[PDB]
Amino acid sequence: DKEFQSVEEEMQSTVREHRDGGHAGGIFNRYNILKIQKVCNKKLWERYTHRRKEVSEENHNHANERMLFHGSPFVNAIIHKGFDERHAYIGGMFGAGIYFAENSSKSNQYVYGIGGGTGCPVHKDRSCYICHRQLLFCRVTLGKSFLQFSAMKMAHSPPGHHSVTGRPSVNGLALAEYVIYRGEQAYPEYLITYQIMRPE
Ligand SMILES: O=C(c1cc(Cc2n[nH]c(=O)c3ccccc23)ccc1F)N1CCN(C(=O)C2CC2)CC1
Ligand SMILES: [Zn+2]
Repeated sequence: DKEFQSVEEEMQSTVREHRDGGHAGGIFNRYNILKIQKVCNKKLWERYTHRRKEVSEENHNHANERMLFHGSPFVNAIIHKGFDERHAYIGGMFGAGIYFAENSSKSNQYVYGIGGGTGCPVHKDRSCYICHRQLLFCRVTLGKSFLQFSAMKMAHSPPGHHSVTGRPSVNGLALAEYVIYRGEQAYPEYLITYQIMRPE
């Protein structure tokens, strides 16, 4: 499957060297991709496309849809129930929203919790090369995205906007991040099962 090869390439090619020296997500340059599953949840897809059409109509017939990563210990609840802003990241740089990265390694830092939590459930290792990790590769409707550089605790998107784009800056973000404030503005399209690999 070329669809799956495209997802593996997005995963591999978006890895970056993290400022924390791998404290949160581990030390690696690449992954061992074990499985890529397409999520087909008709109810979630209908909620997503219904919202995507509304946002498109409010944004000059353009949804501004992107494929983005999301790492979380709650990936299995997300696949069944969808992203839920009632469980949004309050402590987040851009307030109470649902957060995504365009770099797979940034999302990998959240797979076991904030700052990688205590790592894998079995070895309590944030850099575990044994335990199988899971990330989501999502369809996200950004619509009219508010470009922001510094911390801005929002409860909802700014007036006239459908999302917030956190752009990198000198005394700010190392890498981009994308925030939606409505769970129906993202669809968890692919569930990726993988391992981070020990460097060569
Ligand atoms: O957006 C968050 C969230 C994000 C984060 C940070 C984060 N988590 N994952 C990322 O991939 C990421 C990428 C760039 C910047 C930050 C992140 C932390 C706690 C959170 F609750 N959600 C929590 C998990 N979600 C749910 O619907 C849970 C299942 C009930 C979706 C929304
Ligand atoms: Zn482990």
